[PDB]
Amino acid sequence: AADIVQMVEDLTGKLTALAWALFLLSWSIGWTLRGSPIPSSRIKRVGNSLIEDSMWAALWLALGTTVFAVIVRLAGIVNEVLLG
Amino acid sequence: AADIVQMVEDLTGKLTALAWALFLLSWSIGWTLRGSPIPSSRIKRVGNSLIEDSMWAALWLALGTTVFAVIVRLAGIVNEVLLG
Amino acid sequence: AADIVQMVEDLTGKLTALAWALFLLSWSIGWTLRGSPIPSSRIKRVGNSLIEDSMWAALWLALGTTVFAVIVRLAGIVNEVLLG
Ligand SMILES: CC(C)CCC[C@@H](C)CCC[C@H](C)CCC[C@@H](C)CCC[C@@H](C)CCOC[C@@H](COP(=O)(O)O)OC[C@@H](C)CCC[C@H](C)CCC[C@H](C)CCC[C@@H](C)CCCC(C)C
Ligand SMILES: CC(C)CCC[C@@H](C)CCC[C@H](C)CCC[C@@H](C)CCC[C@@H](C)CCOC[C@@H](COP(=O)(O)O)OC[C@@H](C)CCC[C@H](C)CCC[C@H](C)CCC[C@@H](C)CCCC(C)C
Ligand SMILES: CC(C)CCC[C@@H](C)CCC[C@H](C)CCC[C@H](C)CCC[C@@H](C)CO[C@@H](COCC[C@H](C)CCC[C@@H](C)CCC[C@@H](C)CCC[C@@H](C)CCCC(C)C)COP(=O)(O)O
Ligand SMILES: CC(C)CCC[C@@H](C)CCC[C@H](C)CCC[C@H](C)CCC[C@@H](C)CO[C@@H](COCC[C@H](C)CCC[C@@H](C)CCC[C@@H](C)CCC[C@@H](C)CCCC(C)C)COP(=O)(O)O
Ligand SMILES: CC(C)CCC[C@@H](C)CCC[C@H](C)CCC[C@H](C)CCC[C@@H](C)CO[C@@H](COCC[C@H](C)CCC[C@@H](C)CCC[C@@H](C)CCC[C@@H](C)CCCC(C)C)COP(=O)(O)O
Ligand SMILES: CC(C)CCC[C@@H](C)CCC[C@H](C)CCC[C@H](C)CCC[C@@H](C)CO[C@@H](COCC[C@H](C)CCC[C@@H](C)CCC[C@@H](C)CCC[C@@H](C)CCCC(C)C)COP(=O)(O)O
Repeated sequence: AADIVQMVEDLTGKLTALAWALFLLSWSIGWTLRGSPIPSSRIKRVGNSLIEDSMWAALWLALGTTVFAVIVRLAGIVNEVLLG
Repeated sequence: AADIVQMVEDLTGKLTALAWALFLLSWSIGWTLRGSPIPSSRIKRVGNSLIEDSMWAALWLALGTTVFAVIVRLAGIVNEVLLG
Repeated sequence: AADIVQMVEDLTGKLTALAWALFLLSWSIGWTLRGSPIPSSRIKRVGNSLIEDSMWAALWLALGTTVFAVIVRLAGIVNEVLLG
């Protein structure tokens, strides 16, 4: 009943730690591709996409941890509006 | 007679708690897939679908808790219209 | 659970060492192309792009190591703002 929620939360915590590690790894890979001697352009594009997505997701993770409470508040507001 | 309704409501409550936990887990999985070093596109698509469905359902759950009262009100209105 | 994070961090460390080495190599290649007897202009342009990207990435690597903590702080601030 509740142990299932507890184990789901533990899984989410471990996944979040791994996600921070992987985000840093992706940032490093992107900025390493961008500075290498290879003068290609496709690889610069790949590095840019990597670092940009890394920053984006790293921001949005904790923001989503907040987003769900925000959505609950919006549900409360619309319920109070429609039903007095 | 009434204990059956009570146990159904308890089941719904436990399920709702588990559902919030799983929604947060899905959000984390999606945003982890989106920021990983893998430069594939299918996986970015999967992550986008995950996070979008997560937000959608997280909104619609409590909204539905309201939706059923809204539907009852609509039934009352149409009954009052058709039968004076 | 945690050994996976540890090995990801070790991979990032090795990659960072290699990245510093490659940045120095790219700087050397660029400044060697720029001073060679060849009077072409396209090659001067290539050397300029190489040395500029090298300096840029060499700066941004450690800065990003800080950027992720900065983003976490911004997430904390916006969470505190939206939810009292
Ligand atoms: C990769 C990812 C998929 C996994 C990651 C995370 C993993 C690590 C966790 C694994 C999660 C697992 C697969 C799903 C959870 C199990 C569900 C069925 C819980 C239902 C809620 C549950 C707490 C209710 C408690 O039962 C009431 C008990 C009293 O117990 P108590 O008083 O505490 O002693 O009543 C006794 C019996 C005799 C009552 C019989 C009624 C019967 C049980 C009704 C069925 C309930 C419902 C119809 C099931 C539907 C749930 C699914 C739609 C959700 C599945 C999500 C899935 C995609 C992961
Ligand atoms: C090039 C680059 C791609 C690589 C560079 C770096 C490389 C060198 C590292 C390689 C990284 C590898 C490929 C991905 C990591 C593995 C993931 C699945 C970890 C999930 C998190 C994990 C710690 C949780 C721990 O499990 C809980 C255990 C208890 O264990 P314990 O208590 O410690 O004994 O529960 C027992 C079972 C029976 C529970 C069953 C539930 C089941 C496990 C749920 C699935 C979990 C989740 C849905 C997986 C989704 C994760 C992916 C979206 C992320 C992949 C990123 C990828 C692009 C690299
Ligand atoms: C697609 C990638 C995955 C390819 C990856 C390949 C890589 C893994 C292979 C490892 C290193 C390779 C040996 C690189 C070979 C580079 C060739 C000269 C091909 C040039 C590419 C074509 C399309 C040109 O398109 C780009 C223009 O630059 C010109 C490149 C410098 C301007 C040359 C340098 C100019 C002269 C001085 C070179 C001297 C010749 C030999 C003595 C040097 C060794 C030759 C050689 C053994 C090593 C090459 C070391 C590189 C870093 C200089 C932009 O083109 P664009 O932006 O698209 O418009
Ligand atoms: C479908 C997925 C489930 C596949 C998952 C596989 C994954 C679980 C396996 C783990 C890691 C793999 C070893 C990834 C291997 C990547 C190959 C180079 C295949 C490229 C994919 C094909 C279709 C290209 O399509 C995409 C273009 O990017 C180019 C990728 C970079 C631009 C390369 C990097 C370029 C050069 C510098 C690489 C240097 C070679 C070795 C020294 C590095 C190690 C090689 C290697 C051991 C690890 C690869 C680390 C990745 C993150 C860089 C877009 O293609 P598209 O968007 O579709 O148009
Ligand atoms: C499915 C719907 C029913 C979902 C409805 C949810 C809704 C009822 C909830 C109410 C408001 C929510 C709090 C929205 C949260 C938005 C998240 C950032 C998720 C982004 C969605 C993912 C898939 C991205 O996919 C789309 C790309 O845009 C990026 C969005 C802007 C570009 C961000 C804005 C960028 C930065 C500056 C935001 C700053 C962060 C906080 C300080 C702001 C508050 C955060 C927050 C509390 C409110 C969000 C206010 C929105 C209107 C900006 C296209 O993706 P696609 O077109 O598919 O390829
Ligand atoms: C695109 C590159 C990858 C090409 C790389 C080629 C390279 C790997 C080949 C190795 C060395 C070559 C033998 C270079 C040959 C240079 C030719 C004279 C072509 C001139 C280029 C055209 C477009 C002119 O455009 C540029 C103007 O300068 C004029 C060059 C000096 C001003 C000449 C020197 C003038 C007189 C005194 C030369 C005497 C002739 C022979 C006795 C000398 C040996 C000839 C020869 C065997 C070696 C050349 C040694 C170079 C470093 C001087 C700017 O033009 P721009 O800036 O664009 O407006």
